[PDB]
Amino acid sequence: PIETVPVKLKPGMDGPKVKQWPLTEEKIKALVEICTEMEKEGKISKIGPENPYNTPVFAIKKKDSTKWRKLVDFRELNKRTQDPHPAGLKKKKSVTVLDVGDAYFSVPLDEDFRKYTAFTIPSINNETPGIRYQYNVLPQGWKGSPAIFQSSMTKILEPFRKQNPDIVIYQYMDDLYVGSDLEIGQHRTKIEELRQHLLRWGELHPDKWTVQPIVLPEKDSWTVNDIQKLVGKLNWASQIYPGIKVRQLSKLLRGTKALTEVIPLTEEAELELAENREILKEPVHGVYYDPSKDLIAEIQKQGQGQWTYQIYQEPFKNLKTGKYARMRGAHTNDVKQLTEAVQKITTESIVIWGKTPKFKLPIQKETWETWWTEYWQATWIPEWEFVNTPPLVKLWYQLE
Amino acid sequence: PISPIETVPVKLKPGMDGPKVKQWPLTEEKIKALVEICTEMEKEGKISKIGPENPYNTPVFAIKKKDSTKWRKLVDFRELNKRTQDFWEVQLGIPHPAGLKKKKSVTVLDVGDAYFSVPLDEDFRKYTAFTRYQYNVLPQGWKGSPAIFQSSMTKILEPFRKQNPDIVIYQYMDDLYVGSDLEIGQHRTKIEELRQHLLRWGLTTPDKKHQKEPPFLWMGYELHPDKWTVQPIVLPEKDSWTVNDICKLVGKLNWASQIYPGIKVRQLSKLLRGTKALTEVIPLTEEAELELAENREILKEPVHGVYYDPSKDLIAEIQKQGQGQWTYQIYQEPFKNLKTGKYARMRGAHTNDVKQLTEAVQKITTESIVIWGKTPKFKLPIQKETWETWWTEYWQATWIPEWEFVNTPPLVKLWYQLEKEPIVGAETFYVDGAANRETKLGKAGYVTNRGRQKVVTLTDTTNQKTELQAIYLALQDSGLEVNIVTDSQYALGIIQAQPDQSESELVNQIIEQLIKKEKVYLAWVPAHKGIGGNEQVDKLVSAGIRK
DNA sequence: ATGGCGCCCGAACAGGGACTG
DNA sequence: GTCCCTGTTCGGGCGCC
Ligand SMILES: [Mg+2]
Repeated sequence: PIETVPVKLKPGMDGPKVKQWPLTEEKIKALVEICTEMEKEGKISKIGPENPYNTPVFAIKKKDSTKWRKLVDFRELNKRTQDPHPAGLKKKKSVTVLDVGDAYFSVPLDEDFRKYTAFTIPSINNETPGIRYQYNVLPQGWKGSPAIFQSSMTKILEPFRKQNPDIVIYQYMDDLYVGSDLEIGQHRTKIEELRQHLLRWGELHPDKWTVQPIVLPEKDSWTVNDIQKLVGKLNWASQIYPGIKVRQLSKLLRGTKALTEVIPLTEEAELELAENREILKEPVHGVYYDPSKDLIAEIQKQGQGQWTYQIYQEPFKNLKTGKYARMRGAHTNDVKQLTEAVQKITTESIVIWGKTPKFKLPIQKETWETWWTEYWQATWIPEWEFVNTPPLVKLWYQLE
Repeated sequence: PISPIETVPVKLKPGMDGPKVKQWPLTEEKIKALVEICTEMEKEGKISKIGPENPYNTPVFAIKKKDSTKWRKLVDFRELNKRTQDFWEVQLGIPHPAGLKKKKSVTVLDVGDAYFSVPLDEDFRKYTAFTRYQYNVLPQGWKGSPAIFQSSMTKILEPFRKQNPDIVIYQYMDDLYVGSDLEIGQHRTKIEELRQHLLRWGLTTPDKKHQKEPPFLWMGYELHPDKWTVQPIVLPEKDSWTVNDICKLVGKLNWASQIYPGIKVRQLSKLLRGTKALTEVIPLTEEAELELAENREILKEPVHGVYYDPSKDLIAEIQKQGQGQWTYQIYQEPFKNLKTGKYARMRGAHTNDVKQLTEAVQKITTESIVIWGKTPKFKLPIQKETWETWWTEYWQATWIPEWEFVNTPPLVKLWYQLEKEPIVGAETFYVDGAANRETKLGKAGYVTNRGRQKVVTLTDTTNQKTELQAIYLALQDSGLEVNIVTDSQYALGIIQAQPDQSESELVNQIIEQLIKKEKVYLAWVPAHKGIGGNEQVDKLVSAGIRK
């Protein structure tokens, strides 16, 4: 019925050719069931090896439910696909994240572009060669899917936005972010009111998001080691805050002293330290969000379930520096905690800037790729690289 | 015959055309084998005769099959494959018998004339010309033939799998392993239904390749009712091995390590460093002669695997050998191995045995997901306390799935621990190194809070090597307890990882010193900031090689 | 001659830190 | 910027089907 929108790739680039990673039996069984239902309804069609393109695929079971969701790692295709953010969303009491991914299955896809949406379903023990599919409609997790459907999305949410002007409804990928200043209880009544409004076709609290500032130790007795650790930390922090000085503190170390030697702080040195603390409270100056550049997110494992992060685009130009805490027990999973940490940081960037960050993860590449799908719960996937972090940035954002 | 299945549309790469290569001379025995095949194929419509209207050509040849009686016709489409489109391969791995579940009745049958039964795209048959015929079916030696046959076979088996979801069909090329929970007689009926289904799609199953009794020959194994074994592996008994002979030895040992536990190939593989000739001979080292001897002793002993029981849990147990090598065994019942394996990949210039154990656990986990679709419970030779010490203090996010300690030495441990706080009563060394980019000269040295000073001159060095040489110098000239302050986050990051082995002998010497010490505290200060006594050592090592 | 997977190795890359005047 | 060091991916060789 509805005509398709012709979409092509970026100039001078070919489609994705990414290998499929091993999938567990429960994920393969869920994918086979979902694909057979999608193939019956004409959403996807089988293809052969004459299609040279591939894109990974897996599935996730959300919380306590007997329903699986198919997830296609389309971020390699989005980078190759041809190319106002609500500022008031981050200031709402409650924000509910709805999944409107099913709405994309009603709009067909340009035939010349379907060859690039190919994916392969593996088998256990390689009983069968890969059985490949391609998309016939707007695929979930693709950059073009919300854009082509944007015209039809506004026509659906228009009667709801009009009758609810104090509600901010934002869309990113398959997700629909709905924020309001309503009381907890009436907010859910309105979200169900919106869910019923969407069935006529076919929990966050950003008001309490905090920043973790750089804090300096407070002691009644300082050693040469304590001052050396303070000067090095201030020397780094001065790259972000140019007002930080360390002249009076560094002169107390004049000479070749033992690390355990106790040094009494002078009046000018303790004045320098008290003035440096007030500087760290001030916000970073000259940091302006560039929408044409990527968001860089570094994460430091502080231990004991503590996780610090910084969102920025230029060196020492942090847009936000937060911390993430979790379990302090012996049954702690670093990979599970890190995967939850990247989902919180990504969700904040979508709410604040409407963009996904490029993470620099402090994890071995094989360790991450083996288990990160076991804990994923979001419909999108951010880009990431793997860092052998310095043991320094861990100490600078470390709390005491 | 020829399968009535639809052909796979194949195109060339843009701006290119068919190959035009002449034929080379061949032996009379090969010419007789080709004319006996080409005349019979031409009558079956598998190859069609052409004329001067086909400018293309491609040389051919023939070799002996695994039965050593019939001739396999191979074409050197090496020029056509360069100009043929790219395919996505559908064969994502190799099936392993440890992933087969117990079935009451098993049949292993092959398809006769695999490639030559699947039709080729009509618009592409022009480029398959050879002197004169042209291929109407899938030729051998073409880039797309394996992928097109594997996908066409899946298309053909799809109606049978849908109709029979409880009959398991392991499809690899033209070979079919068919298992069922049925009685022997009722299983034979289902096999004929499958043979009639394949024959409907032009695929024959000759009785010569229809195995009906154990042991079944499948994928290089021998499948028995309750066990499986690998076909015999003969190691090349030679006197002076070459580069090509070592790969034949290591390659067979790697294939043997899947069921033979305790296989090591470290020193054998180490001898292939720096060589640039395949037929080059190399004197075998003495540490590799012992390694090859003990490998031979394991292969003389008999061993076998079992099949997978989904009701039971997967258990993987890892042992440790020297040289950074690891062996594992996957089982469900004690001393009934489903499979064995080994891991010895050196990852990183510097590492310890806890990283290597974490890497082996990840390799086994991904390997287990391929074969069985789930993760195994582990039996690791590392104490719960040793693991808690490592992952709590290590800056990276590391994790091991559900595991249990086993008292099978050598145990995995950390050979030394850096202090968290400075050591009272320990001499404080301020180390620093500097090097000159032009002359490659450098100086490493230290300054102590007790008046000691030493500067060592170095030649043909780097700036990072002088920093490590300074730390190594402080460790050599200090007591069992020492505080070290360095301005090198490079050297700090290395030592803080607690390595016990390194590609660098300088780091290895540093590691040996750190194990002798009883307490070491390593601190970091910024360079060129007037901090003492980092300022004093900086002026000593910079004298004569900088400003 | 082709395709898959495995192991090992050494070329080429990319990313980050320290350095000269 | 250059020079060092380190980590990943790549295509050779062998092994297996
Ligand atoms: Mg230095």
